[PDB]
Amino acid sequence: NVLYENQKLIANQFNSAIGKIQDSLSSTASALGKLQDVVNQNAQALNTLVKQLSSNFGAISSVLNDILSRLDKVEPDVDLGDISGINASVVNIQKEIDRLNEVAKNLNESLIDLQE
Amino acid sequence: TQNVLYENQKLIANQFNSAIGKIQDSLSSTASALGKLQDVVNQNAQALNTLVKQLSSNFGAISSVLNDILSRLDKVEVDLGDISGINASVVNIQKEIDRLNEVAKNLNESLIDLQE
Amino acid sequence: TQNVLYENQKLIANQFNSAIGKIQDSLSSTASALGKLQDVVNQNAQALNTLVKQLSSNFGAISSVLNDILSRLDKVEDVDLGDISGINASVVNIQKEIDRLNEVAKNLNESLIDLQE
Ligand SMILES: [Zn+2]
Ligand SMILES: [Zn+2]
Ligand SMILES: [Zn+2]
Ligand SMILES: [Zn+2]
Repeated sequence: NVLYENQKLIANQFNSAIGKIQDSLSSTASALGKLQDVVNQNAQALNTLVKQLSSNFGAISSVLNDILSRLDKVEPDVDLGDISGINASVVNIQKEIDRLNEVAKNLNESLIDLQE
Repeated sequence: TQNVLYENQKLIANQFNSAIGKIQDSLSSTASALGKLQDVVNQNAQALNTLVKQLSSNFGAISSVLNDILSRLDKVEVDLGDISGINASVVNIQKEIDRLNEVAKNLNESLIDLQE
Repeated sequence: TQNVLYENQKLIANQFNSAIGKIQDSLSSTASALGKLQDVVNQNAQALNTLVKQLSSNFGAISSVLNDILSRLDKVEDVDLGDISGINASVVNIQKEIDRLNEVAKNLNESLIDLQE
């Protein structure tokens, strides 16, 4: 009687819910991907900056020690801080992003096609 | 003797409405975490970009002073690396954070009021 | 007819328990990914702050050496530079949201539907 109408309702609601969860999972995956990419770029930008900063300080302290050695001849050593141990680590969540997209596609096999 | 089926329907509906509730909470927490990650990633991107610009300014000022000192020293008796190309990109996932918060609210329309 | 109804109820319960299972796995993977992001964002933020401090130290030492060279050259015959110590990288705290996700992942077990025969 009404039991059948209730079963149709549950199934429809449940299939609606899953559809929305699928969309939510795929958006989560997207958001975690864009974070992964930008976090890693920013890590690499920092690590490139560090290497080029070490290079610049190496060149500066060389020139300064020359100038001080020339002032010695005309009239103790300049040692700048080492900033090459500083490193930005990268993040690897590609496994979790894949898993989210997998479950998003897998949830199609969780839908209800009731017996007419 | 259709009592078992109606009590099963009531169980399914309660369990479902419970589950969706928990998911709605999980979706909101996700959206929150992505929002805080977006804010901090973007602040840290800017901090790096502000550093890089004021570092190019400083090295400019140094190389100027060094060239003046080397000319002075010749009369009594350098070019260093550019890092302005180093730039931290920013992230835009406010679209995906929206879509999570939308689906969290929209799941209220997936809930079940059983008929009787 | 009441056979079809019962078999439909079984189907609904098995699909539902299926779906929830997959979602639990998805919530755990989300929590993982936010955890690894939080750790790496925070390590990067500290690396930048440690770089800023050591850089301000190096520029202090350079401008000191340059001012001495300029005073020597004036005796044979302060001009300083930009402050960066102000620059600071914030840290992120989402351990509350990660905890909640794993909480909800476990709590969904109480939403499942049991062997009724
Ligand atoms: Zn969809
Ligand atoms: Zn000497
Ligand atoms: Zn934001
Ligand atoms: Zn030159």
